[PDB]
Amino acid sequence: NREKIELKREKLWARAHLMPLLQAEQDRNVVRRTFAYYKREGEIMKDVP
Amino acid sequence: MDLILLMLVAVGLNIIDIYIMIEILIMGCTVNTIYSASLDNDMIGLIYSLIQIIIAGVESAIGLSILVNYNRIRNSEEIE
Amino acid sequence: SSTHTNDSLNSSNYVDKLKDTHFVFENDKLPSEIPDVEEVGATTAPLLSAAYFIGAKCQDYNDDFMLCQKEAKGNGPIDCLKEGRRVTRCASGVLKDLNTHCSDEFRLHWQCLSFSNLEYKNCRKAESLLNKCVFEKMNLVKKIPGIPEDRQIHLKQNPVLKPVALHQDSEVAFKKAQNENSI
Amino acid sequence: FFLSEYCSMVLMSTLTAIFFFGGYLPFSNTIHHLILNLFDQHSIYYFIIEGILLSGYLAIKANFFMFSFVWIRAAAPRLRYDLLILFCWYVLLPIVFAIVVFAPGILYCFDALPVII
Amino acid sequence: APLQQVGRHGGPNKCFGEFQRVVECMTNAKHDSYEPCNNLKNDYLECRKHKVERYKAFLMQKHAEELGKDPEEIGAPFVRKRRFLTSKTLGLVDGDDYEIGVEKI
Amino acid sequence: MLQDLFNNYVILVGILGLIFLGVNYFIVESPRMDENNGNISDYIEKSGPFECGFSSFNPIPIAFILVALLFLPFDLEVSSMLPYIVSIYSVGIYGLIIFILFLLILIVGFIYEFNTKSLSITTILHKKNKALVKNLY
Amino acid sequence: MNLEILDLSILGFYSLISSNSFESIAILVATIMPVITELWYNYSQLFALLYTLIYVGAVVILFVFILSVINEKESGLFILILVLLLDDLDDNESNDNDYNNVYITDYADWFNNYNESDLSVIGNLLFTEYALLLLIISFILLMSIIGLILIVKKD
Amino acid sequence: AIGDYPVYYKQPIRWLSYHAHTRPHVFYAIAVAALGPVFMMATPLRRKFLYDDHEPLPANGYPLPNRSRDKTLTGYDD
Amino acid sequence: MLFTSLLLIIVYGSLVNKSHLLTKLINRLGLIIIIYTLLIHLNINTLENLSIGINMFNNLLLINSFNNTIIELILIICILYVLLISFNITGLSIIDNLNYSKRTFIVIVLFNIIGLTLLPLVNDIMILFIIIELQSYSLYLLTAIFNESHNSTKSALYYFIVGSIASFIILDATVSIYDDLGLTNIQYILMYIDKLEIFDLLCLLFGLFIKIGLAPFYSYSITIYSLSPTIITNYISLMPKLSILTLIYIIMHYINIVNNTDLNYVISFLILISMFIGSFGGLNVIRIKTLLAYSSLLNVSYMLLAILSNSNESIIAYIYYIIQYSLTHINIFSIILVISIYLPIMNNMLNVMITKYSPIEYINQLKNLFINNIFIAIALCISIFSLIGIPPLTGFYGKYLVLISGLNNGYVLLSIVLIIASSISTVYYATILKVLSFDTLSFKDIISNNLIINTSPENNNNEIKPEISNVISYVISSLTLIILLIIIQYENIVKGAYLVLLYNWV
Amino acid sequence: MIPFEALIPYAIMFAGFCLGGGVMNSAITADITKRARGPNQEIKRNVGEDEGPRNYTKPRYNTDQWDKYFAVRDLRLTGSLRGQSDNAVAEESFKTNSIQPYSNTRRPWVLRRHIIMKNSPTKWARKYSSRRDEREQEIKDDYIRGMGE
Amino acid sequence: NDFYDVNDFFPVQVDGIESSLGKYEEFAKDAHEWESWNLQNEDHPEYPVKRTKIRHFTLNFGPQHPAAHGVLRLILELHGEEILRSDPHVGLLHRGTEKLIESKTYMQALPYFDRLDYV
Ligand SMILES: CCCCCCCCCCCCCCCCCC(=O)OC[C@H](COP(=O)(O)OCCN)OC(=O)CCCCCCCCCCCCCCCCC
Repeated sequence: NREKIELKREKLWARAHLMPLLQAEQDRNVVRRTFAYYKREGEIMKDVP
Repeated sequence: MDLILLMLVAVGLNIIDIYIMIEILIMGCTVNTIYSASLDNDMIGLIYSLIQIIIAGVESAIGLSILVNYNRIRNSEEIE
Repeated sequence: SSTHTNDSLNSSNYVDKLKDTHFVFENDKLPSEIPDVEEVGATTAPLLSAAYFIGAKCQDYNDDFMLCQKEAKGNGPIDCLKEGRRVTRCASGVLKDLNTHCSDEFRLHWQCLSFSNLEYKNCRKAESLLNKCVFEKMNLVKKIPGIPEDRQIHLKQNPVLKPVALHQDSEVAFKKAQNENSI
Repeated sequence: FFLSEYCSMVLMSTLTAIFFFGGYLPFSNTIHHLILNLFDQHSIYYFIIEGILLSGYLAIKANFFMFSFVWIRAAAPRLRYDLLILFCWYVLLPIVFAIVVFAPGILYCFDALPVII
Repeated sequence: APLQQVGRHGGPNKCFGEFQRVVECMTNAKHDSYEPCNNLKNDYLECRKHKVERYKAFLMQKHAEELGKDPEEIGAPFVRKRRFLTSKTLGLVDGDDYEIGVEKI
Repeated sequence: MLQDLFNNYVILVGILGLIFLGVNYFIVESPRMDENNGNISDYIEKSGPFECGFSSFNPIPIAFILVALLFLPFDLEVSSMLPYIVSIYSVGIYGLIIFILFLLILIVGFIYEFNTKSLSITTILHKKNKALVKNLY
Repeated sequence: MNLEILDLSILGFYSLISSNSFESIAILVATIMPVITELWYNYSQLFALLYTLIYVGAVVILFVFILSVINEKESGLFILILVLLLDDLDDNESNDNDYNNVYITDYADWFNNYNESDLSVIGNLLFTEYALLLLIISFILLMSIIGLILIVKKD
Repeated sequence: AIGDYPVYYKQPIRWLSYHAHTRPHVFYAIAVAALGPVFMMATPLRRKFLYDDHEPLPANGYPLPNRSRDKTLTGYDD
Repeated sequence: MLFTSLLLIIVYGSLVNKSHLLTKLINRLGLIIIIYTLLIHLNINTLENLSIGINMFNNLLLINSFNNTIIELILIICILYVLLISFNITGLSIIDNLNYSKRTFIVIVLFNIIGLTLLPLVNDIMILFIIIELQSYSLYLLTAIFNESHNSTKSALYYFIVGSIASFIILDATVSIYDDLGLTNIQYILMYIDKLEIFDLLCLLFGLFIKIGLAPFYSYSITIYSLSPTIITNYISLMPKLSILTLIYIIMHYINIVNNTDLNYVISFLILISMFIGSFGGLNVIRIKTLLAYSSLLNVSYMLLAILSNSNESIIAYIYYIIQYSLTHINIFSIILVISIYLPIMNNMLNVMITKYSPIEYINQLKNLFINNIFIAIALCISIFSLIGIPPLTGFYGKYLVLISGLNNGYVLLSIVLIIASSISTVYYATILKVLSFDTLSFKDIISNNLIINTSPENNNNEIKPEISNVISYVISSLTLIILLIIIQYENIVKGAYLVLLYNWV
Repeated sequence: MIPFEALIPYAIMFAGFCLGGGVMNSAITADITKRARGPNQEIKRNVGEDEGPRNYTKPRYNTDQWDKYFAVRDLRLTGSLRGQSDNAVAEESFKTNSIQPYSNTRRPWVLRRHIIMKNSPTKWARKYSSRRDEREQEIKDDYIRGMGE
Repeated sequence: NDFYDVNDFFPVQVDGIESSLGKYEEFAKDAHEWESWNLQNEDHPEYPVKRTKIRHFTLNFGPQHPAAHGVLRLILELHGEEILRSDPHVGLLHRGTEKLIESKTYMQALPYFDRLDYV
């Protein structure tokens, strides 16, 4: 159980190093889908002044 | 439809059938809480649901104990 | 944790039927005002194998990328788009290096992870070779912050928890290095 | 109904193997290692042998308890029901609650509280 | 003060930030009334149910109906069966349309 | 974690239930084939109870009732130990002390029902003995 | 074909016609099973299993336990189907049409590197944050043990 | 008193012996259960004589450096 | 102090041998525990400091000067009730030994006081449901503590079912509130007091209205009170209203922030209907406990008008009324537990079956109490005269203060009906006084030796033999003079209620 | 004197466990590996001549929420939930195939169709009273009433 | 009798039942509907309850039982589980050996005895 604690710590730091990389692509996807939503809404409601 | 109180037709004619309707009624409350908690990703709602399930169990045990002693009270000659 | 969510793939297609889930695509790419970046193409196992070398090489940018998220005060995705590309480029730099310096040492390790449930405890023999190679050719080291150097888990000579089944390519490659290197 | 009683016997014998005798883990790691070194991990023949071995270890452990289901039946007279309900409440339950307050104490004393790695 | 809106991993969930900004405004000392915090209250309710945003989706559905805009060309492509998230659909270079494996990971 | 393999198993077991019932209904020989004396319905002699041969026609002990009734409070005690199992590390000493307190209060109930001997069946109706006492005059 | 509707229609049919207490206890089991199964899929697998462990395993078999103790003694097809059909027509529990016709998603994020089950968080809060709620519950359980014995025990 | 039931506040030692002979199902369940909290109390003894407690886990999200953003950070630019 | 001593009483009672003297002595241990609780409570809790309101136990429990008033009152009334079970109410072994036949009686009562005292303090919907069950479960057990009795068990079964439906309504309102807001703490809900369906708090009130016996739900309370033993009815018909009415007042305090009129009309519909049934109902009744059940409903109707109005004068009206009504209720039931010694004994027609659970059951069993004991008859007369509202007793100031709060908030219709309903109810309070005294002069010189009190043994024939025990007599006299002579210190008491605050401040 | 006739059933029960385990270990491993070879069926079946030894992938257990995000991320890269790839640069199709699932948030069927579970003081007001819905509809209306400013 | 069957407190004399609007006999013809006007308490020990004489649970531990190592019909009358009365019905193996011995000489009567106790 003391070995699992260190095996747990090794894995959490491994995940912490990958977090900025995997979140940088997740922030881009959220931005990309957010711009596509507002592009579609402007397209549909362009005739409304 | 239920505004004419249809659920009264769906409850049997024994005291034990009332006890079950109370459980099925409360079961709806817990299912409503689990529904909201999961959508909100809120564990506080899941703490509430866990309490409701545990409290709804204690209510059943007391009610059955009263019903059990109610039953033996009639069958209490025991003069054999 | 296998909890159902509204944000990714669920356990079974019966969850999808109840939720009436639509898996929606968005063809629209990013606008040209945001300069493009080359996304990392590595899968799960290679990233977990090179995670501590991305941490050693991109430490400044990862900290700065996160510090932008802390100080953006809720507008993190939009106000850290430029700082989020340095991290993507830095991490692509490391995976490109491992492919051009330690291709076989790297592949051996993450084939072990794909063979042993993606657990670091099961792949120490392959991992030790990869760390030794990376140090001499890129100077990167694996360090677990918060503990003394003498008490890091991956340097434990006699671990309590060991793999049940051996990786043949790891055991064969290990003993070869016991001749090539342990002169 | 008869099949159900024997599915439970097989199951509860397997569960005792899982909880106390390591499940599918080998009796000897060396014998497990030596046997598997005779097969190449790049061919599907390796994985059949490992699956046969790993289920074999469980089967031998499980068989010992399916044996003990029968063995105790041939050696112990049937226990009276009134003395049977009082056994689990007045003897087993206090012990089982005594341990459930004992194991967390020993683990905490030596800073060995478990975590899912 | 007690924690409300705790995520399934022990941290703040999606809508905790909005609720916290409400508490800061209501318990603030520089406010004479609760008027300035009225917008923050709407955002917390909005974050949870999206009622105003779902309403906006209803008009954009209804406005396209009265103009004749084709749903397939204004909407976004979607797939209902997870087994048919094929590499042809995902856009991979030499991807087949054969179904993908969603049996066991 | 995918569970489409699990779903097929549950579906197959559901199909296996219909097969067990009907395989008897399609393999047994026709009642005419064996003896023709009747179906299970009309043959009320065959469709009846077993009373070892002789035809005949629940005031259970209160101790049995208290065994079942007290099962429910002691079950909710056990099921509410579940959250502590998967969080024993992250609650630390604080959650461990609370857990022990959560168990002490329930144990005071165990003491109470151990002293009253509530589960004992007892024998109040019978097993009486007396002293023969002469009453000389 | 959301077959969960057909399970309750059968259930709603037998609730209107049940006579003895055998069928009344059957309505209980026939209601938890749709509740458990509709929780296993969709919303919460953890509380589907907690319900089976706590309701079926603990409070349901107590009903049949006392039914054998209590006793076992002792309409028209047009009206039932008419009532069930009338009950079937209007099944919208809420009248926010957009909330019931418009779908939503969530965005995942990688900020949570310490991923653990819900039962880990619930224990984390129940044994720390709301330790009063946990302690009162053991107090309510304690009163029941005393409460059961005083009600039922004869002498 | 060859067989009398002991009084706890006058004969503490014999009172436990009566219960360790006639009620083994109570005496040793209490004895086992008390060995848990007893072992918890001896935790400070282990700290000073055997080994310190481990370092706590990094289970609070990404470790954010406690400083201001770097200003000269370059490289990997568009 | 309450909880810790309860465990000691639970364990100790299960050890010692079943006997009446030990059961009565353990009942005197609880009387100490309740007394000790009051001394510790009053020591730390002060009106001057609890004025702001203080959060406790992670904001689950919130305590202020309004709640703190009732906790001390609840503890006081629980002392006067335990005096009955802990000492002799008559001294005749046949009648009294019922109070000592149960060892868990005092334990269940101590369970309820923990339930009663925590209910006004709740500040979370999660703990609201838990605490309301702790109080609700304790009442069902106390109703069925005499498990041999057929009527008692039949009442607990009726009580459990109605309360279970009542608790489900309470649980469902909280779930609906959580569905809209996702918050459990009551203070956090107050931030969205304008953004939530205010009628879901009314659905919460409909559950609490069942538990206090308010019409149209009044039917079960009248049945329950007229079947339980008089010692049991003395507790279950007063205590739940002490802690629930305090909770209802607080919930209405938060509700009137948005001042929704539709909410007030429905509650006025229930208050108006209850006064009608509470007044016209008791006109045709023979059982005294059924009479005091209709009397209880009418007073709860008055106390809701003070709750519904909910102003600065409503705190004074409620705080004063809830105190005087408790003492009046204790005084009346204590007398009914005593005057059973004057019942005649047969040596016939109408075959009236009396049991040891309700020896005094009919109003005409109070006949000629002016003859058998004049001093205690006036005490019952003064108590009934307070319920009528004859000044300058305590009862007048309750109605006078309630009327001020009611009319100051425009409840003209309800104020007039309560004054009509009060006069209609005076008919059946006057019947109790008619039975007490009106046939005095015909029965003045009668040869009475068949009373129950005449089966008491003669001790010495030289020493004086008092007819009534010491403690019960001192309680009856004290509460009769407090009811009668409130005019002396009324000004100080009312000025002592101006200070009880519920977030008034400034 | 060991009876072999007595141990015959055990050797058959031992084969029962081995039969089930041997199939599961090999079939699931082979399927996972094959689908992790490429994005089409003409790649999965055939083995190239210039391809090296095959590295099987064992089935994965004890996962968490990151493995559900990693699985979809691997799907968008290789066409498999457990694909293998270590290219430092992803395909240009990676930036236009993110799968975001949209699902409804309606109450369970049992909560709104059961003959008994649907009856409640507040569930009728949600179903038959317009008080709540008219109040909320004001906020939706005032969204489009404020676009003029 | 055969089919059905029917104090610890002072016999209390209650006379003159009256309510606020009148006396009992003035409303006694309507009091059958008012259940709070029932003068008959259901807890009085003299309350007449015509309860049927349900026989005790009588199990037939009949011959077809492994315990009955012959032909036994054991009739058990029990309260709950504790046995009140038991009525063994022997004779299911009565073959009249005593009647048959009288018609046979002493040498022929001997085999009749090996068949009394089989073991
Ligand atoms: C794997 C399948 C297991 C179930 C097999 C039985 C299926 C038959 C349909 C019953 C179950 C439907 C669920 C609704 C309960 C209805 C119970 C009822 O009303 O009685 C059914 C049964 C037969 O009697 P019946 O002729 O239908 O009615 C008039 C009899 N006087 O009256 C009886 O009590 C006879 C014995 C039946 C005991 C069944 C116990 C209750 C069911 C629990 C198991 C299934 C759980 C529910 C799953 C489906 C939920 C929709």
